[PDB]
Amino acid sequence: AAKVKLTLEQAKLPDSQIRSAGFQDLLVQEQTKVQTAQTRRIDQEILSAGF
Amino acid sequence: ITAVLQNAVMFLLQKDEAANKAALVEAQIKLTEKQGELLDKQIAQADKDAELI
Repeated sequence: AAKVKLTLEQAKLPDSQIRSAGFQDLLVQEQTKVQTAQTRRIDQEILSAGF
Repeated sequence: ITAVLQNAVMFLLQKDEAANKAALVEAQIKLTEKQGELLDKQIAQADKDAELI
């Protein structure tokens, strides 16, 4: 029965919690980082052209 | 004379160990009692174990 409770808790919390949190965080951070990288590339190109 | 001799010889060889055999059998009876009790515990244990899977 103790082992059963181990299984119950591990199934309930870890899988779904990690899925939701990791998916949302990774997607948002990846989109923001891609946009920031594009903006930095544009700014570096502008500075190089001015130079 | 000779028939009595033969019967006595038959008697002495088998006499002693028969009681020992009987006592061994009844000890095995008690042992089977305890095995049955353990299996009675076994069925309930497994039934409670059912849902872990």
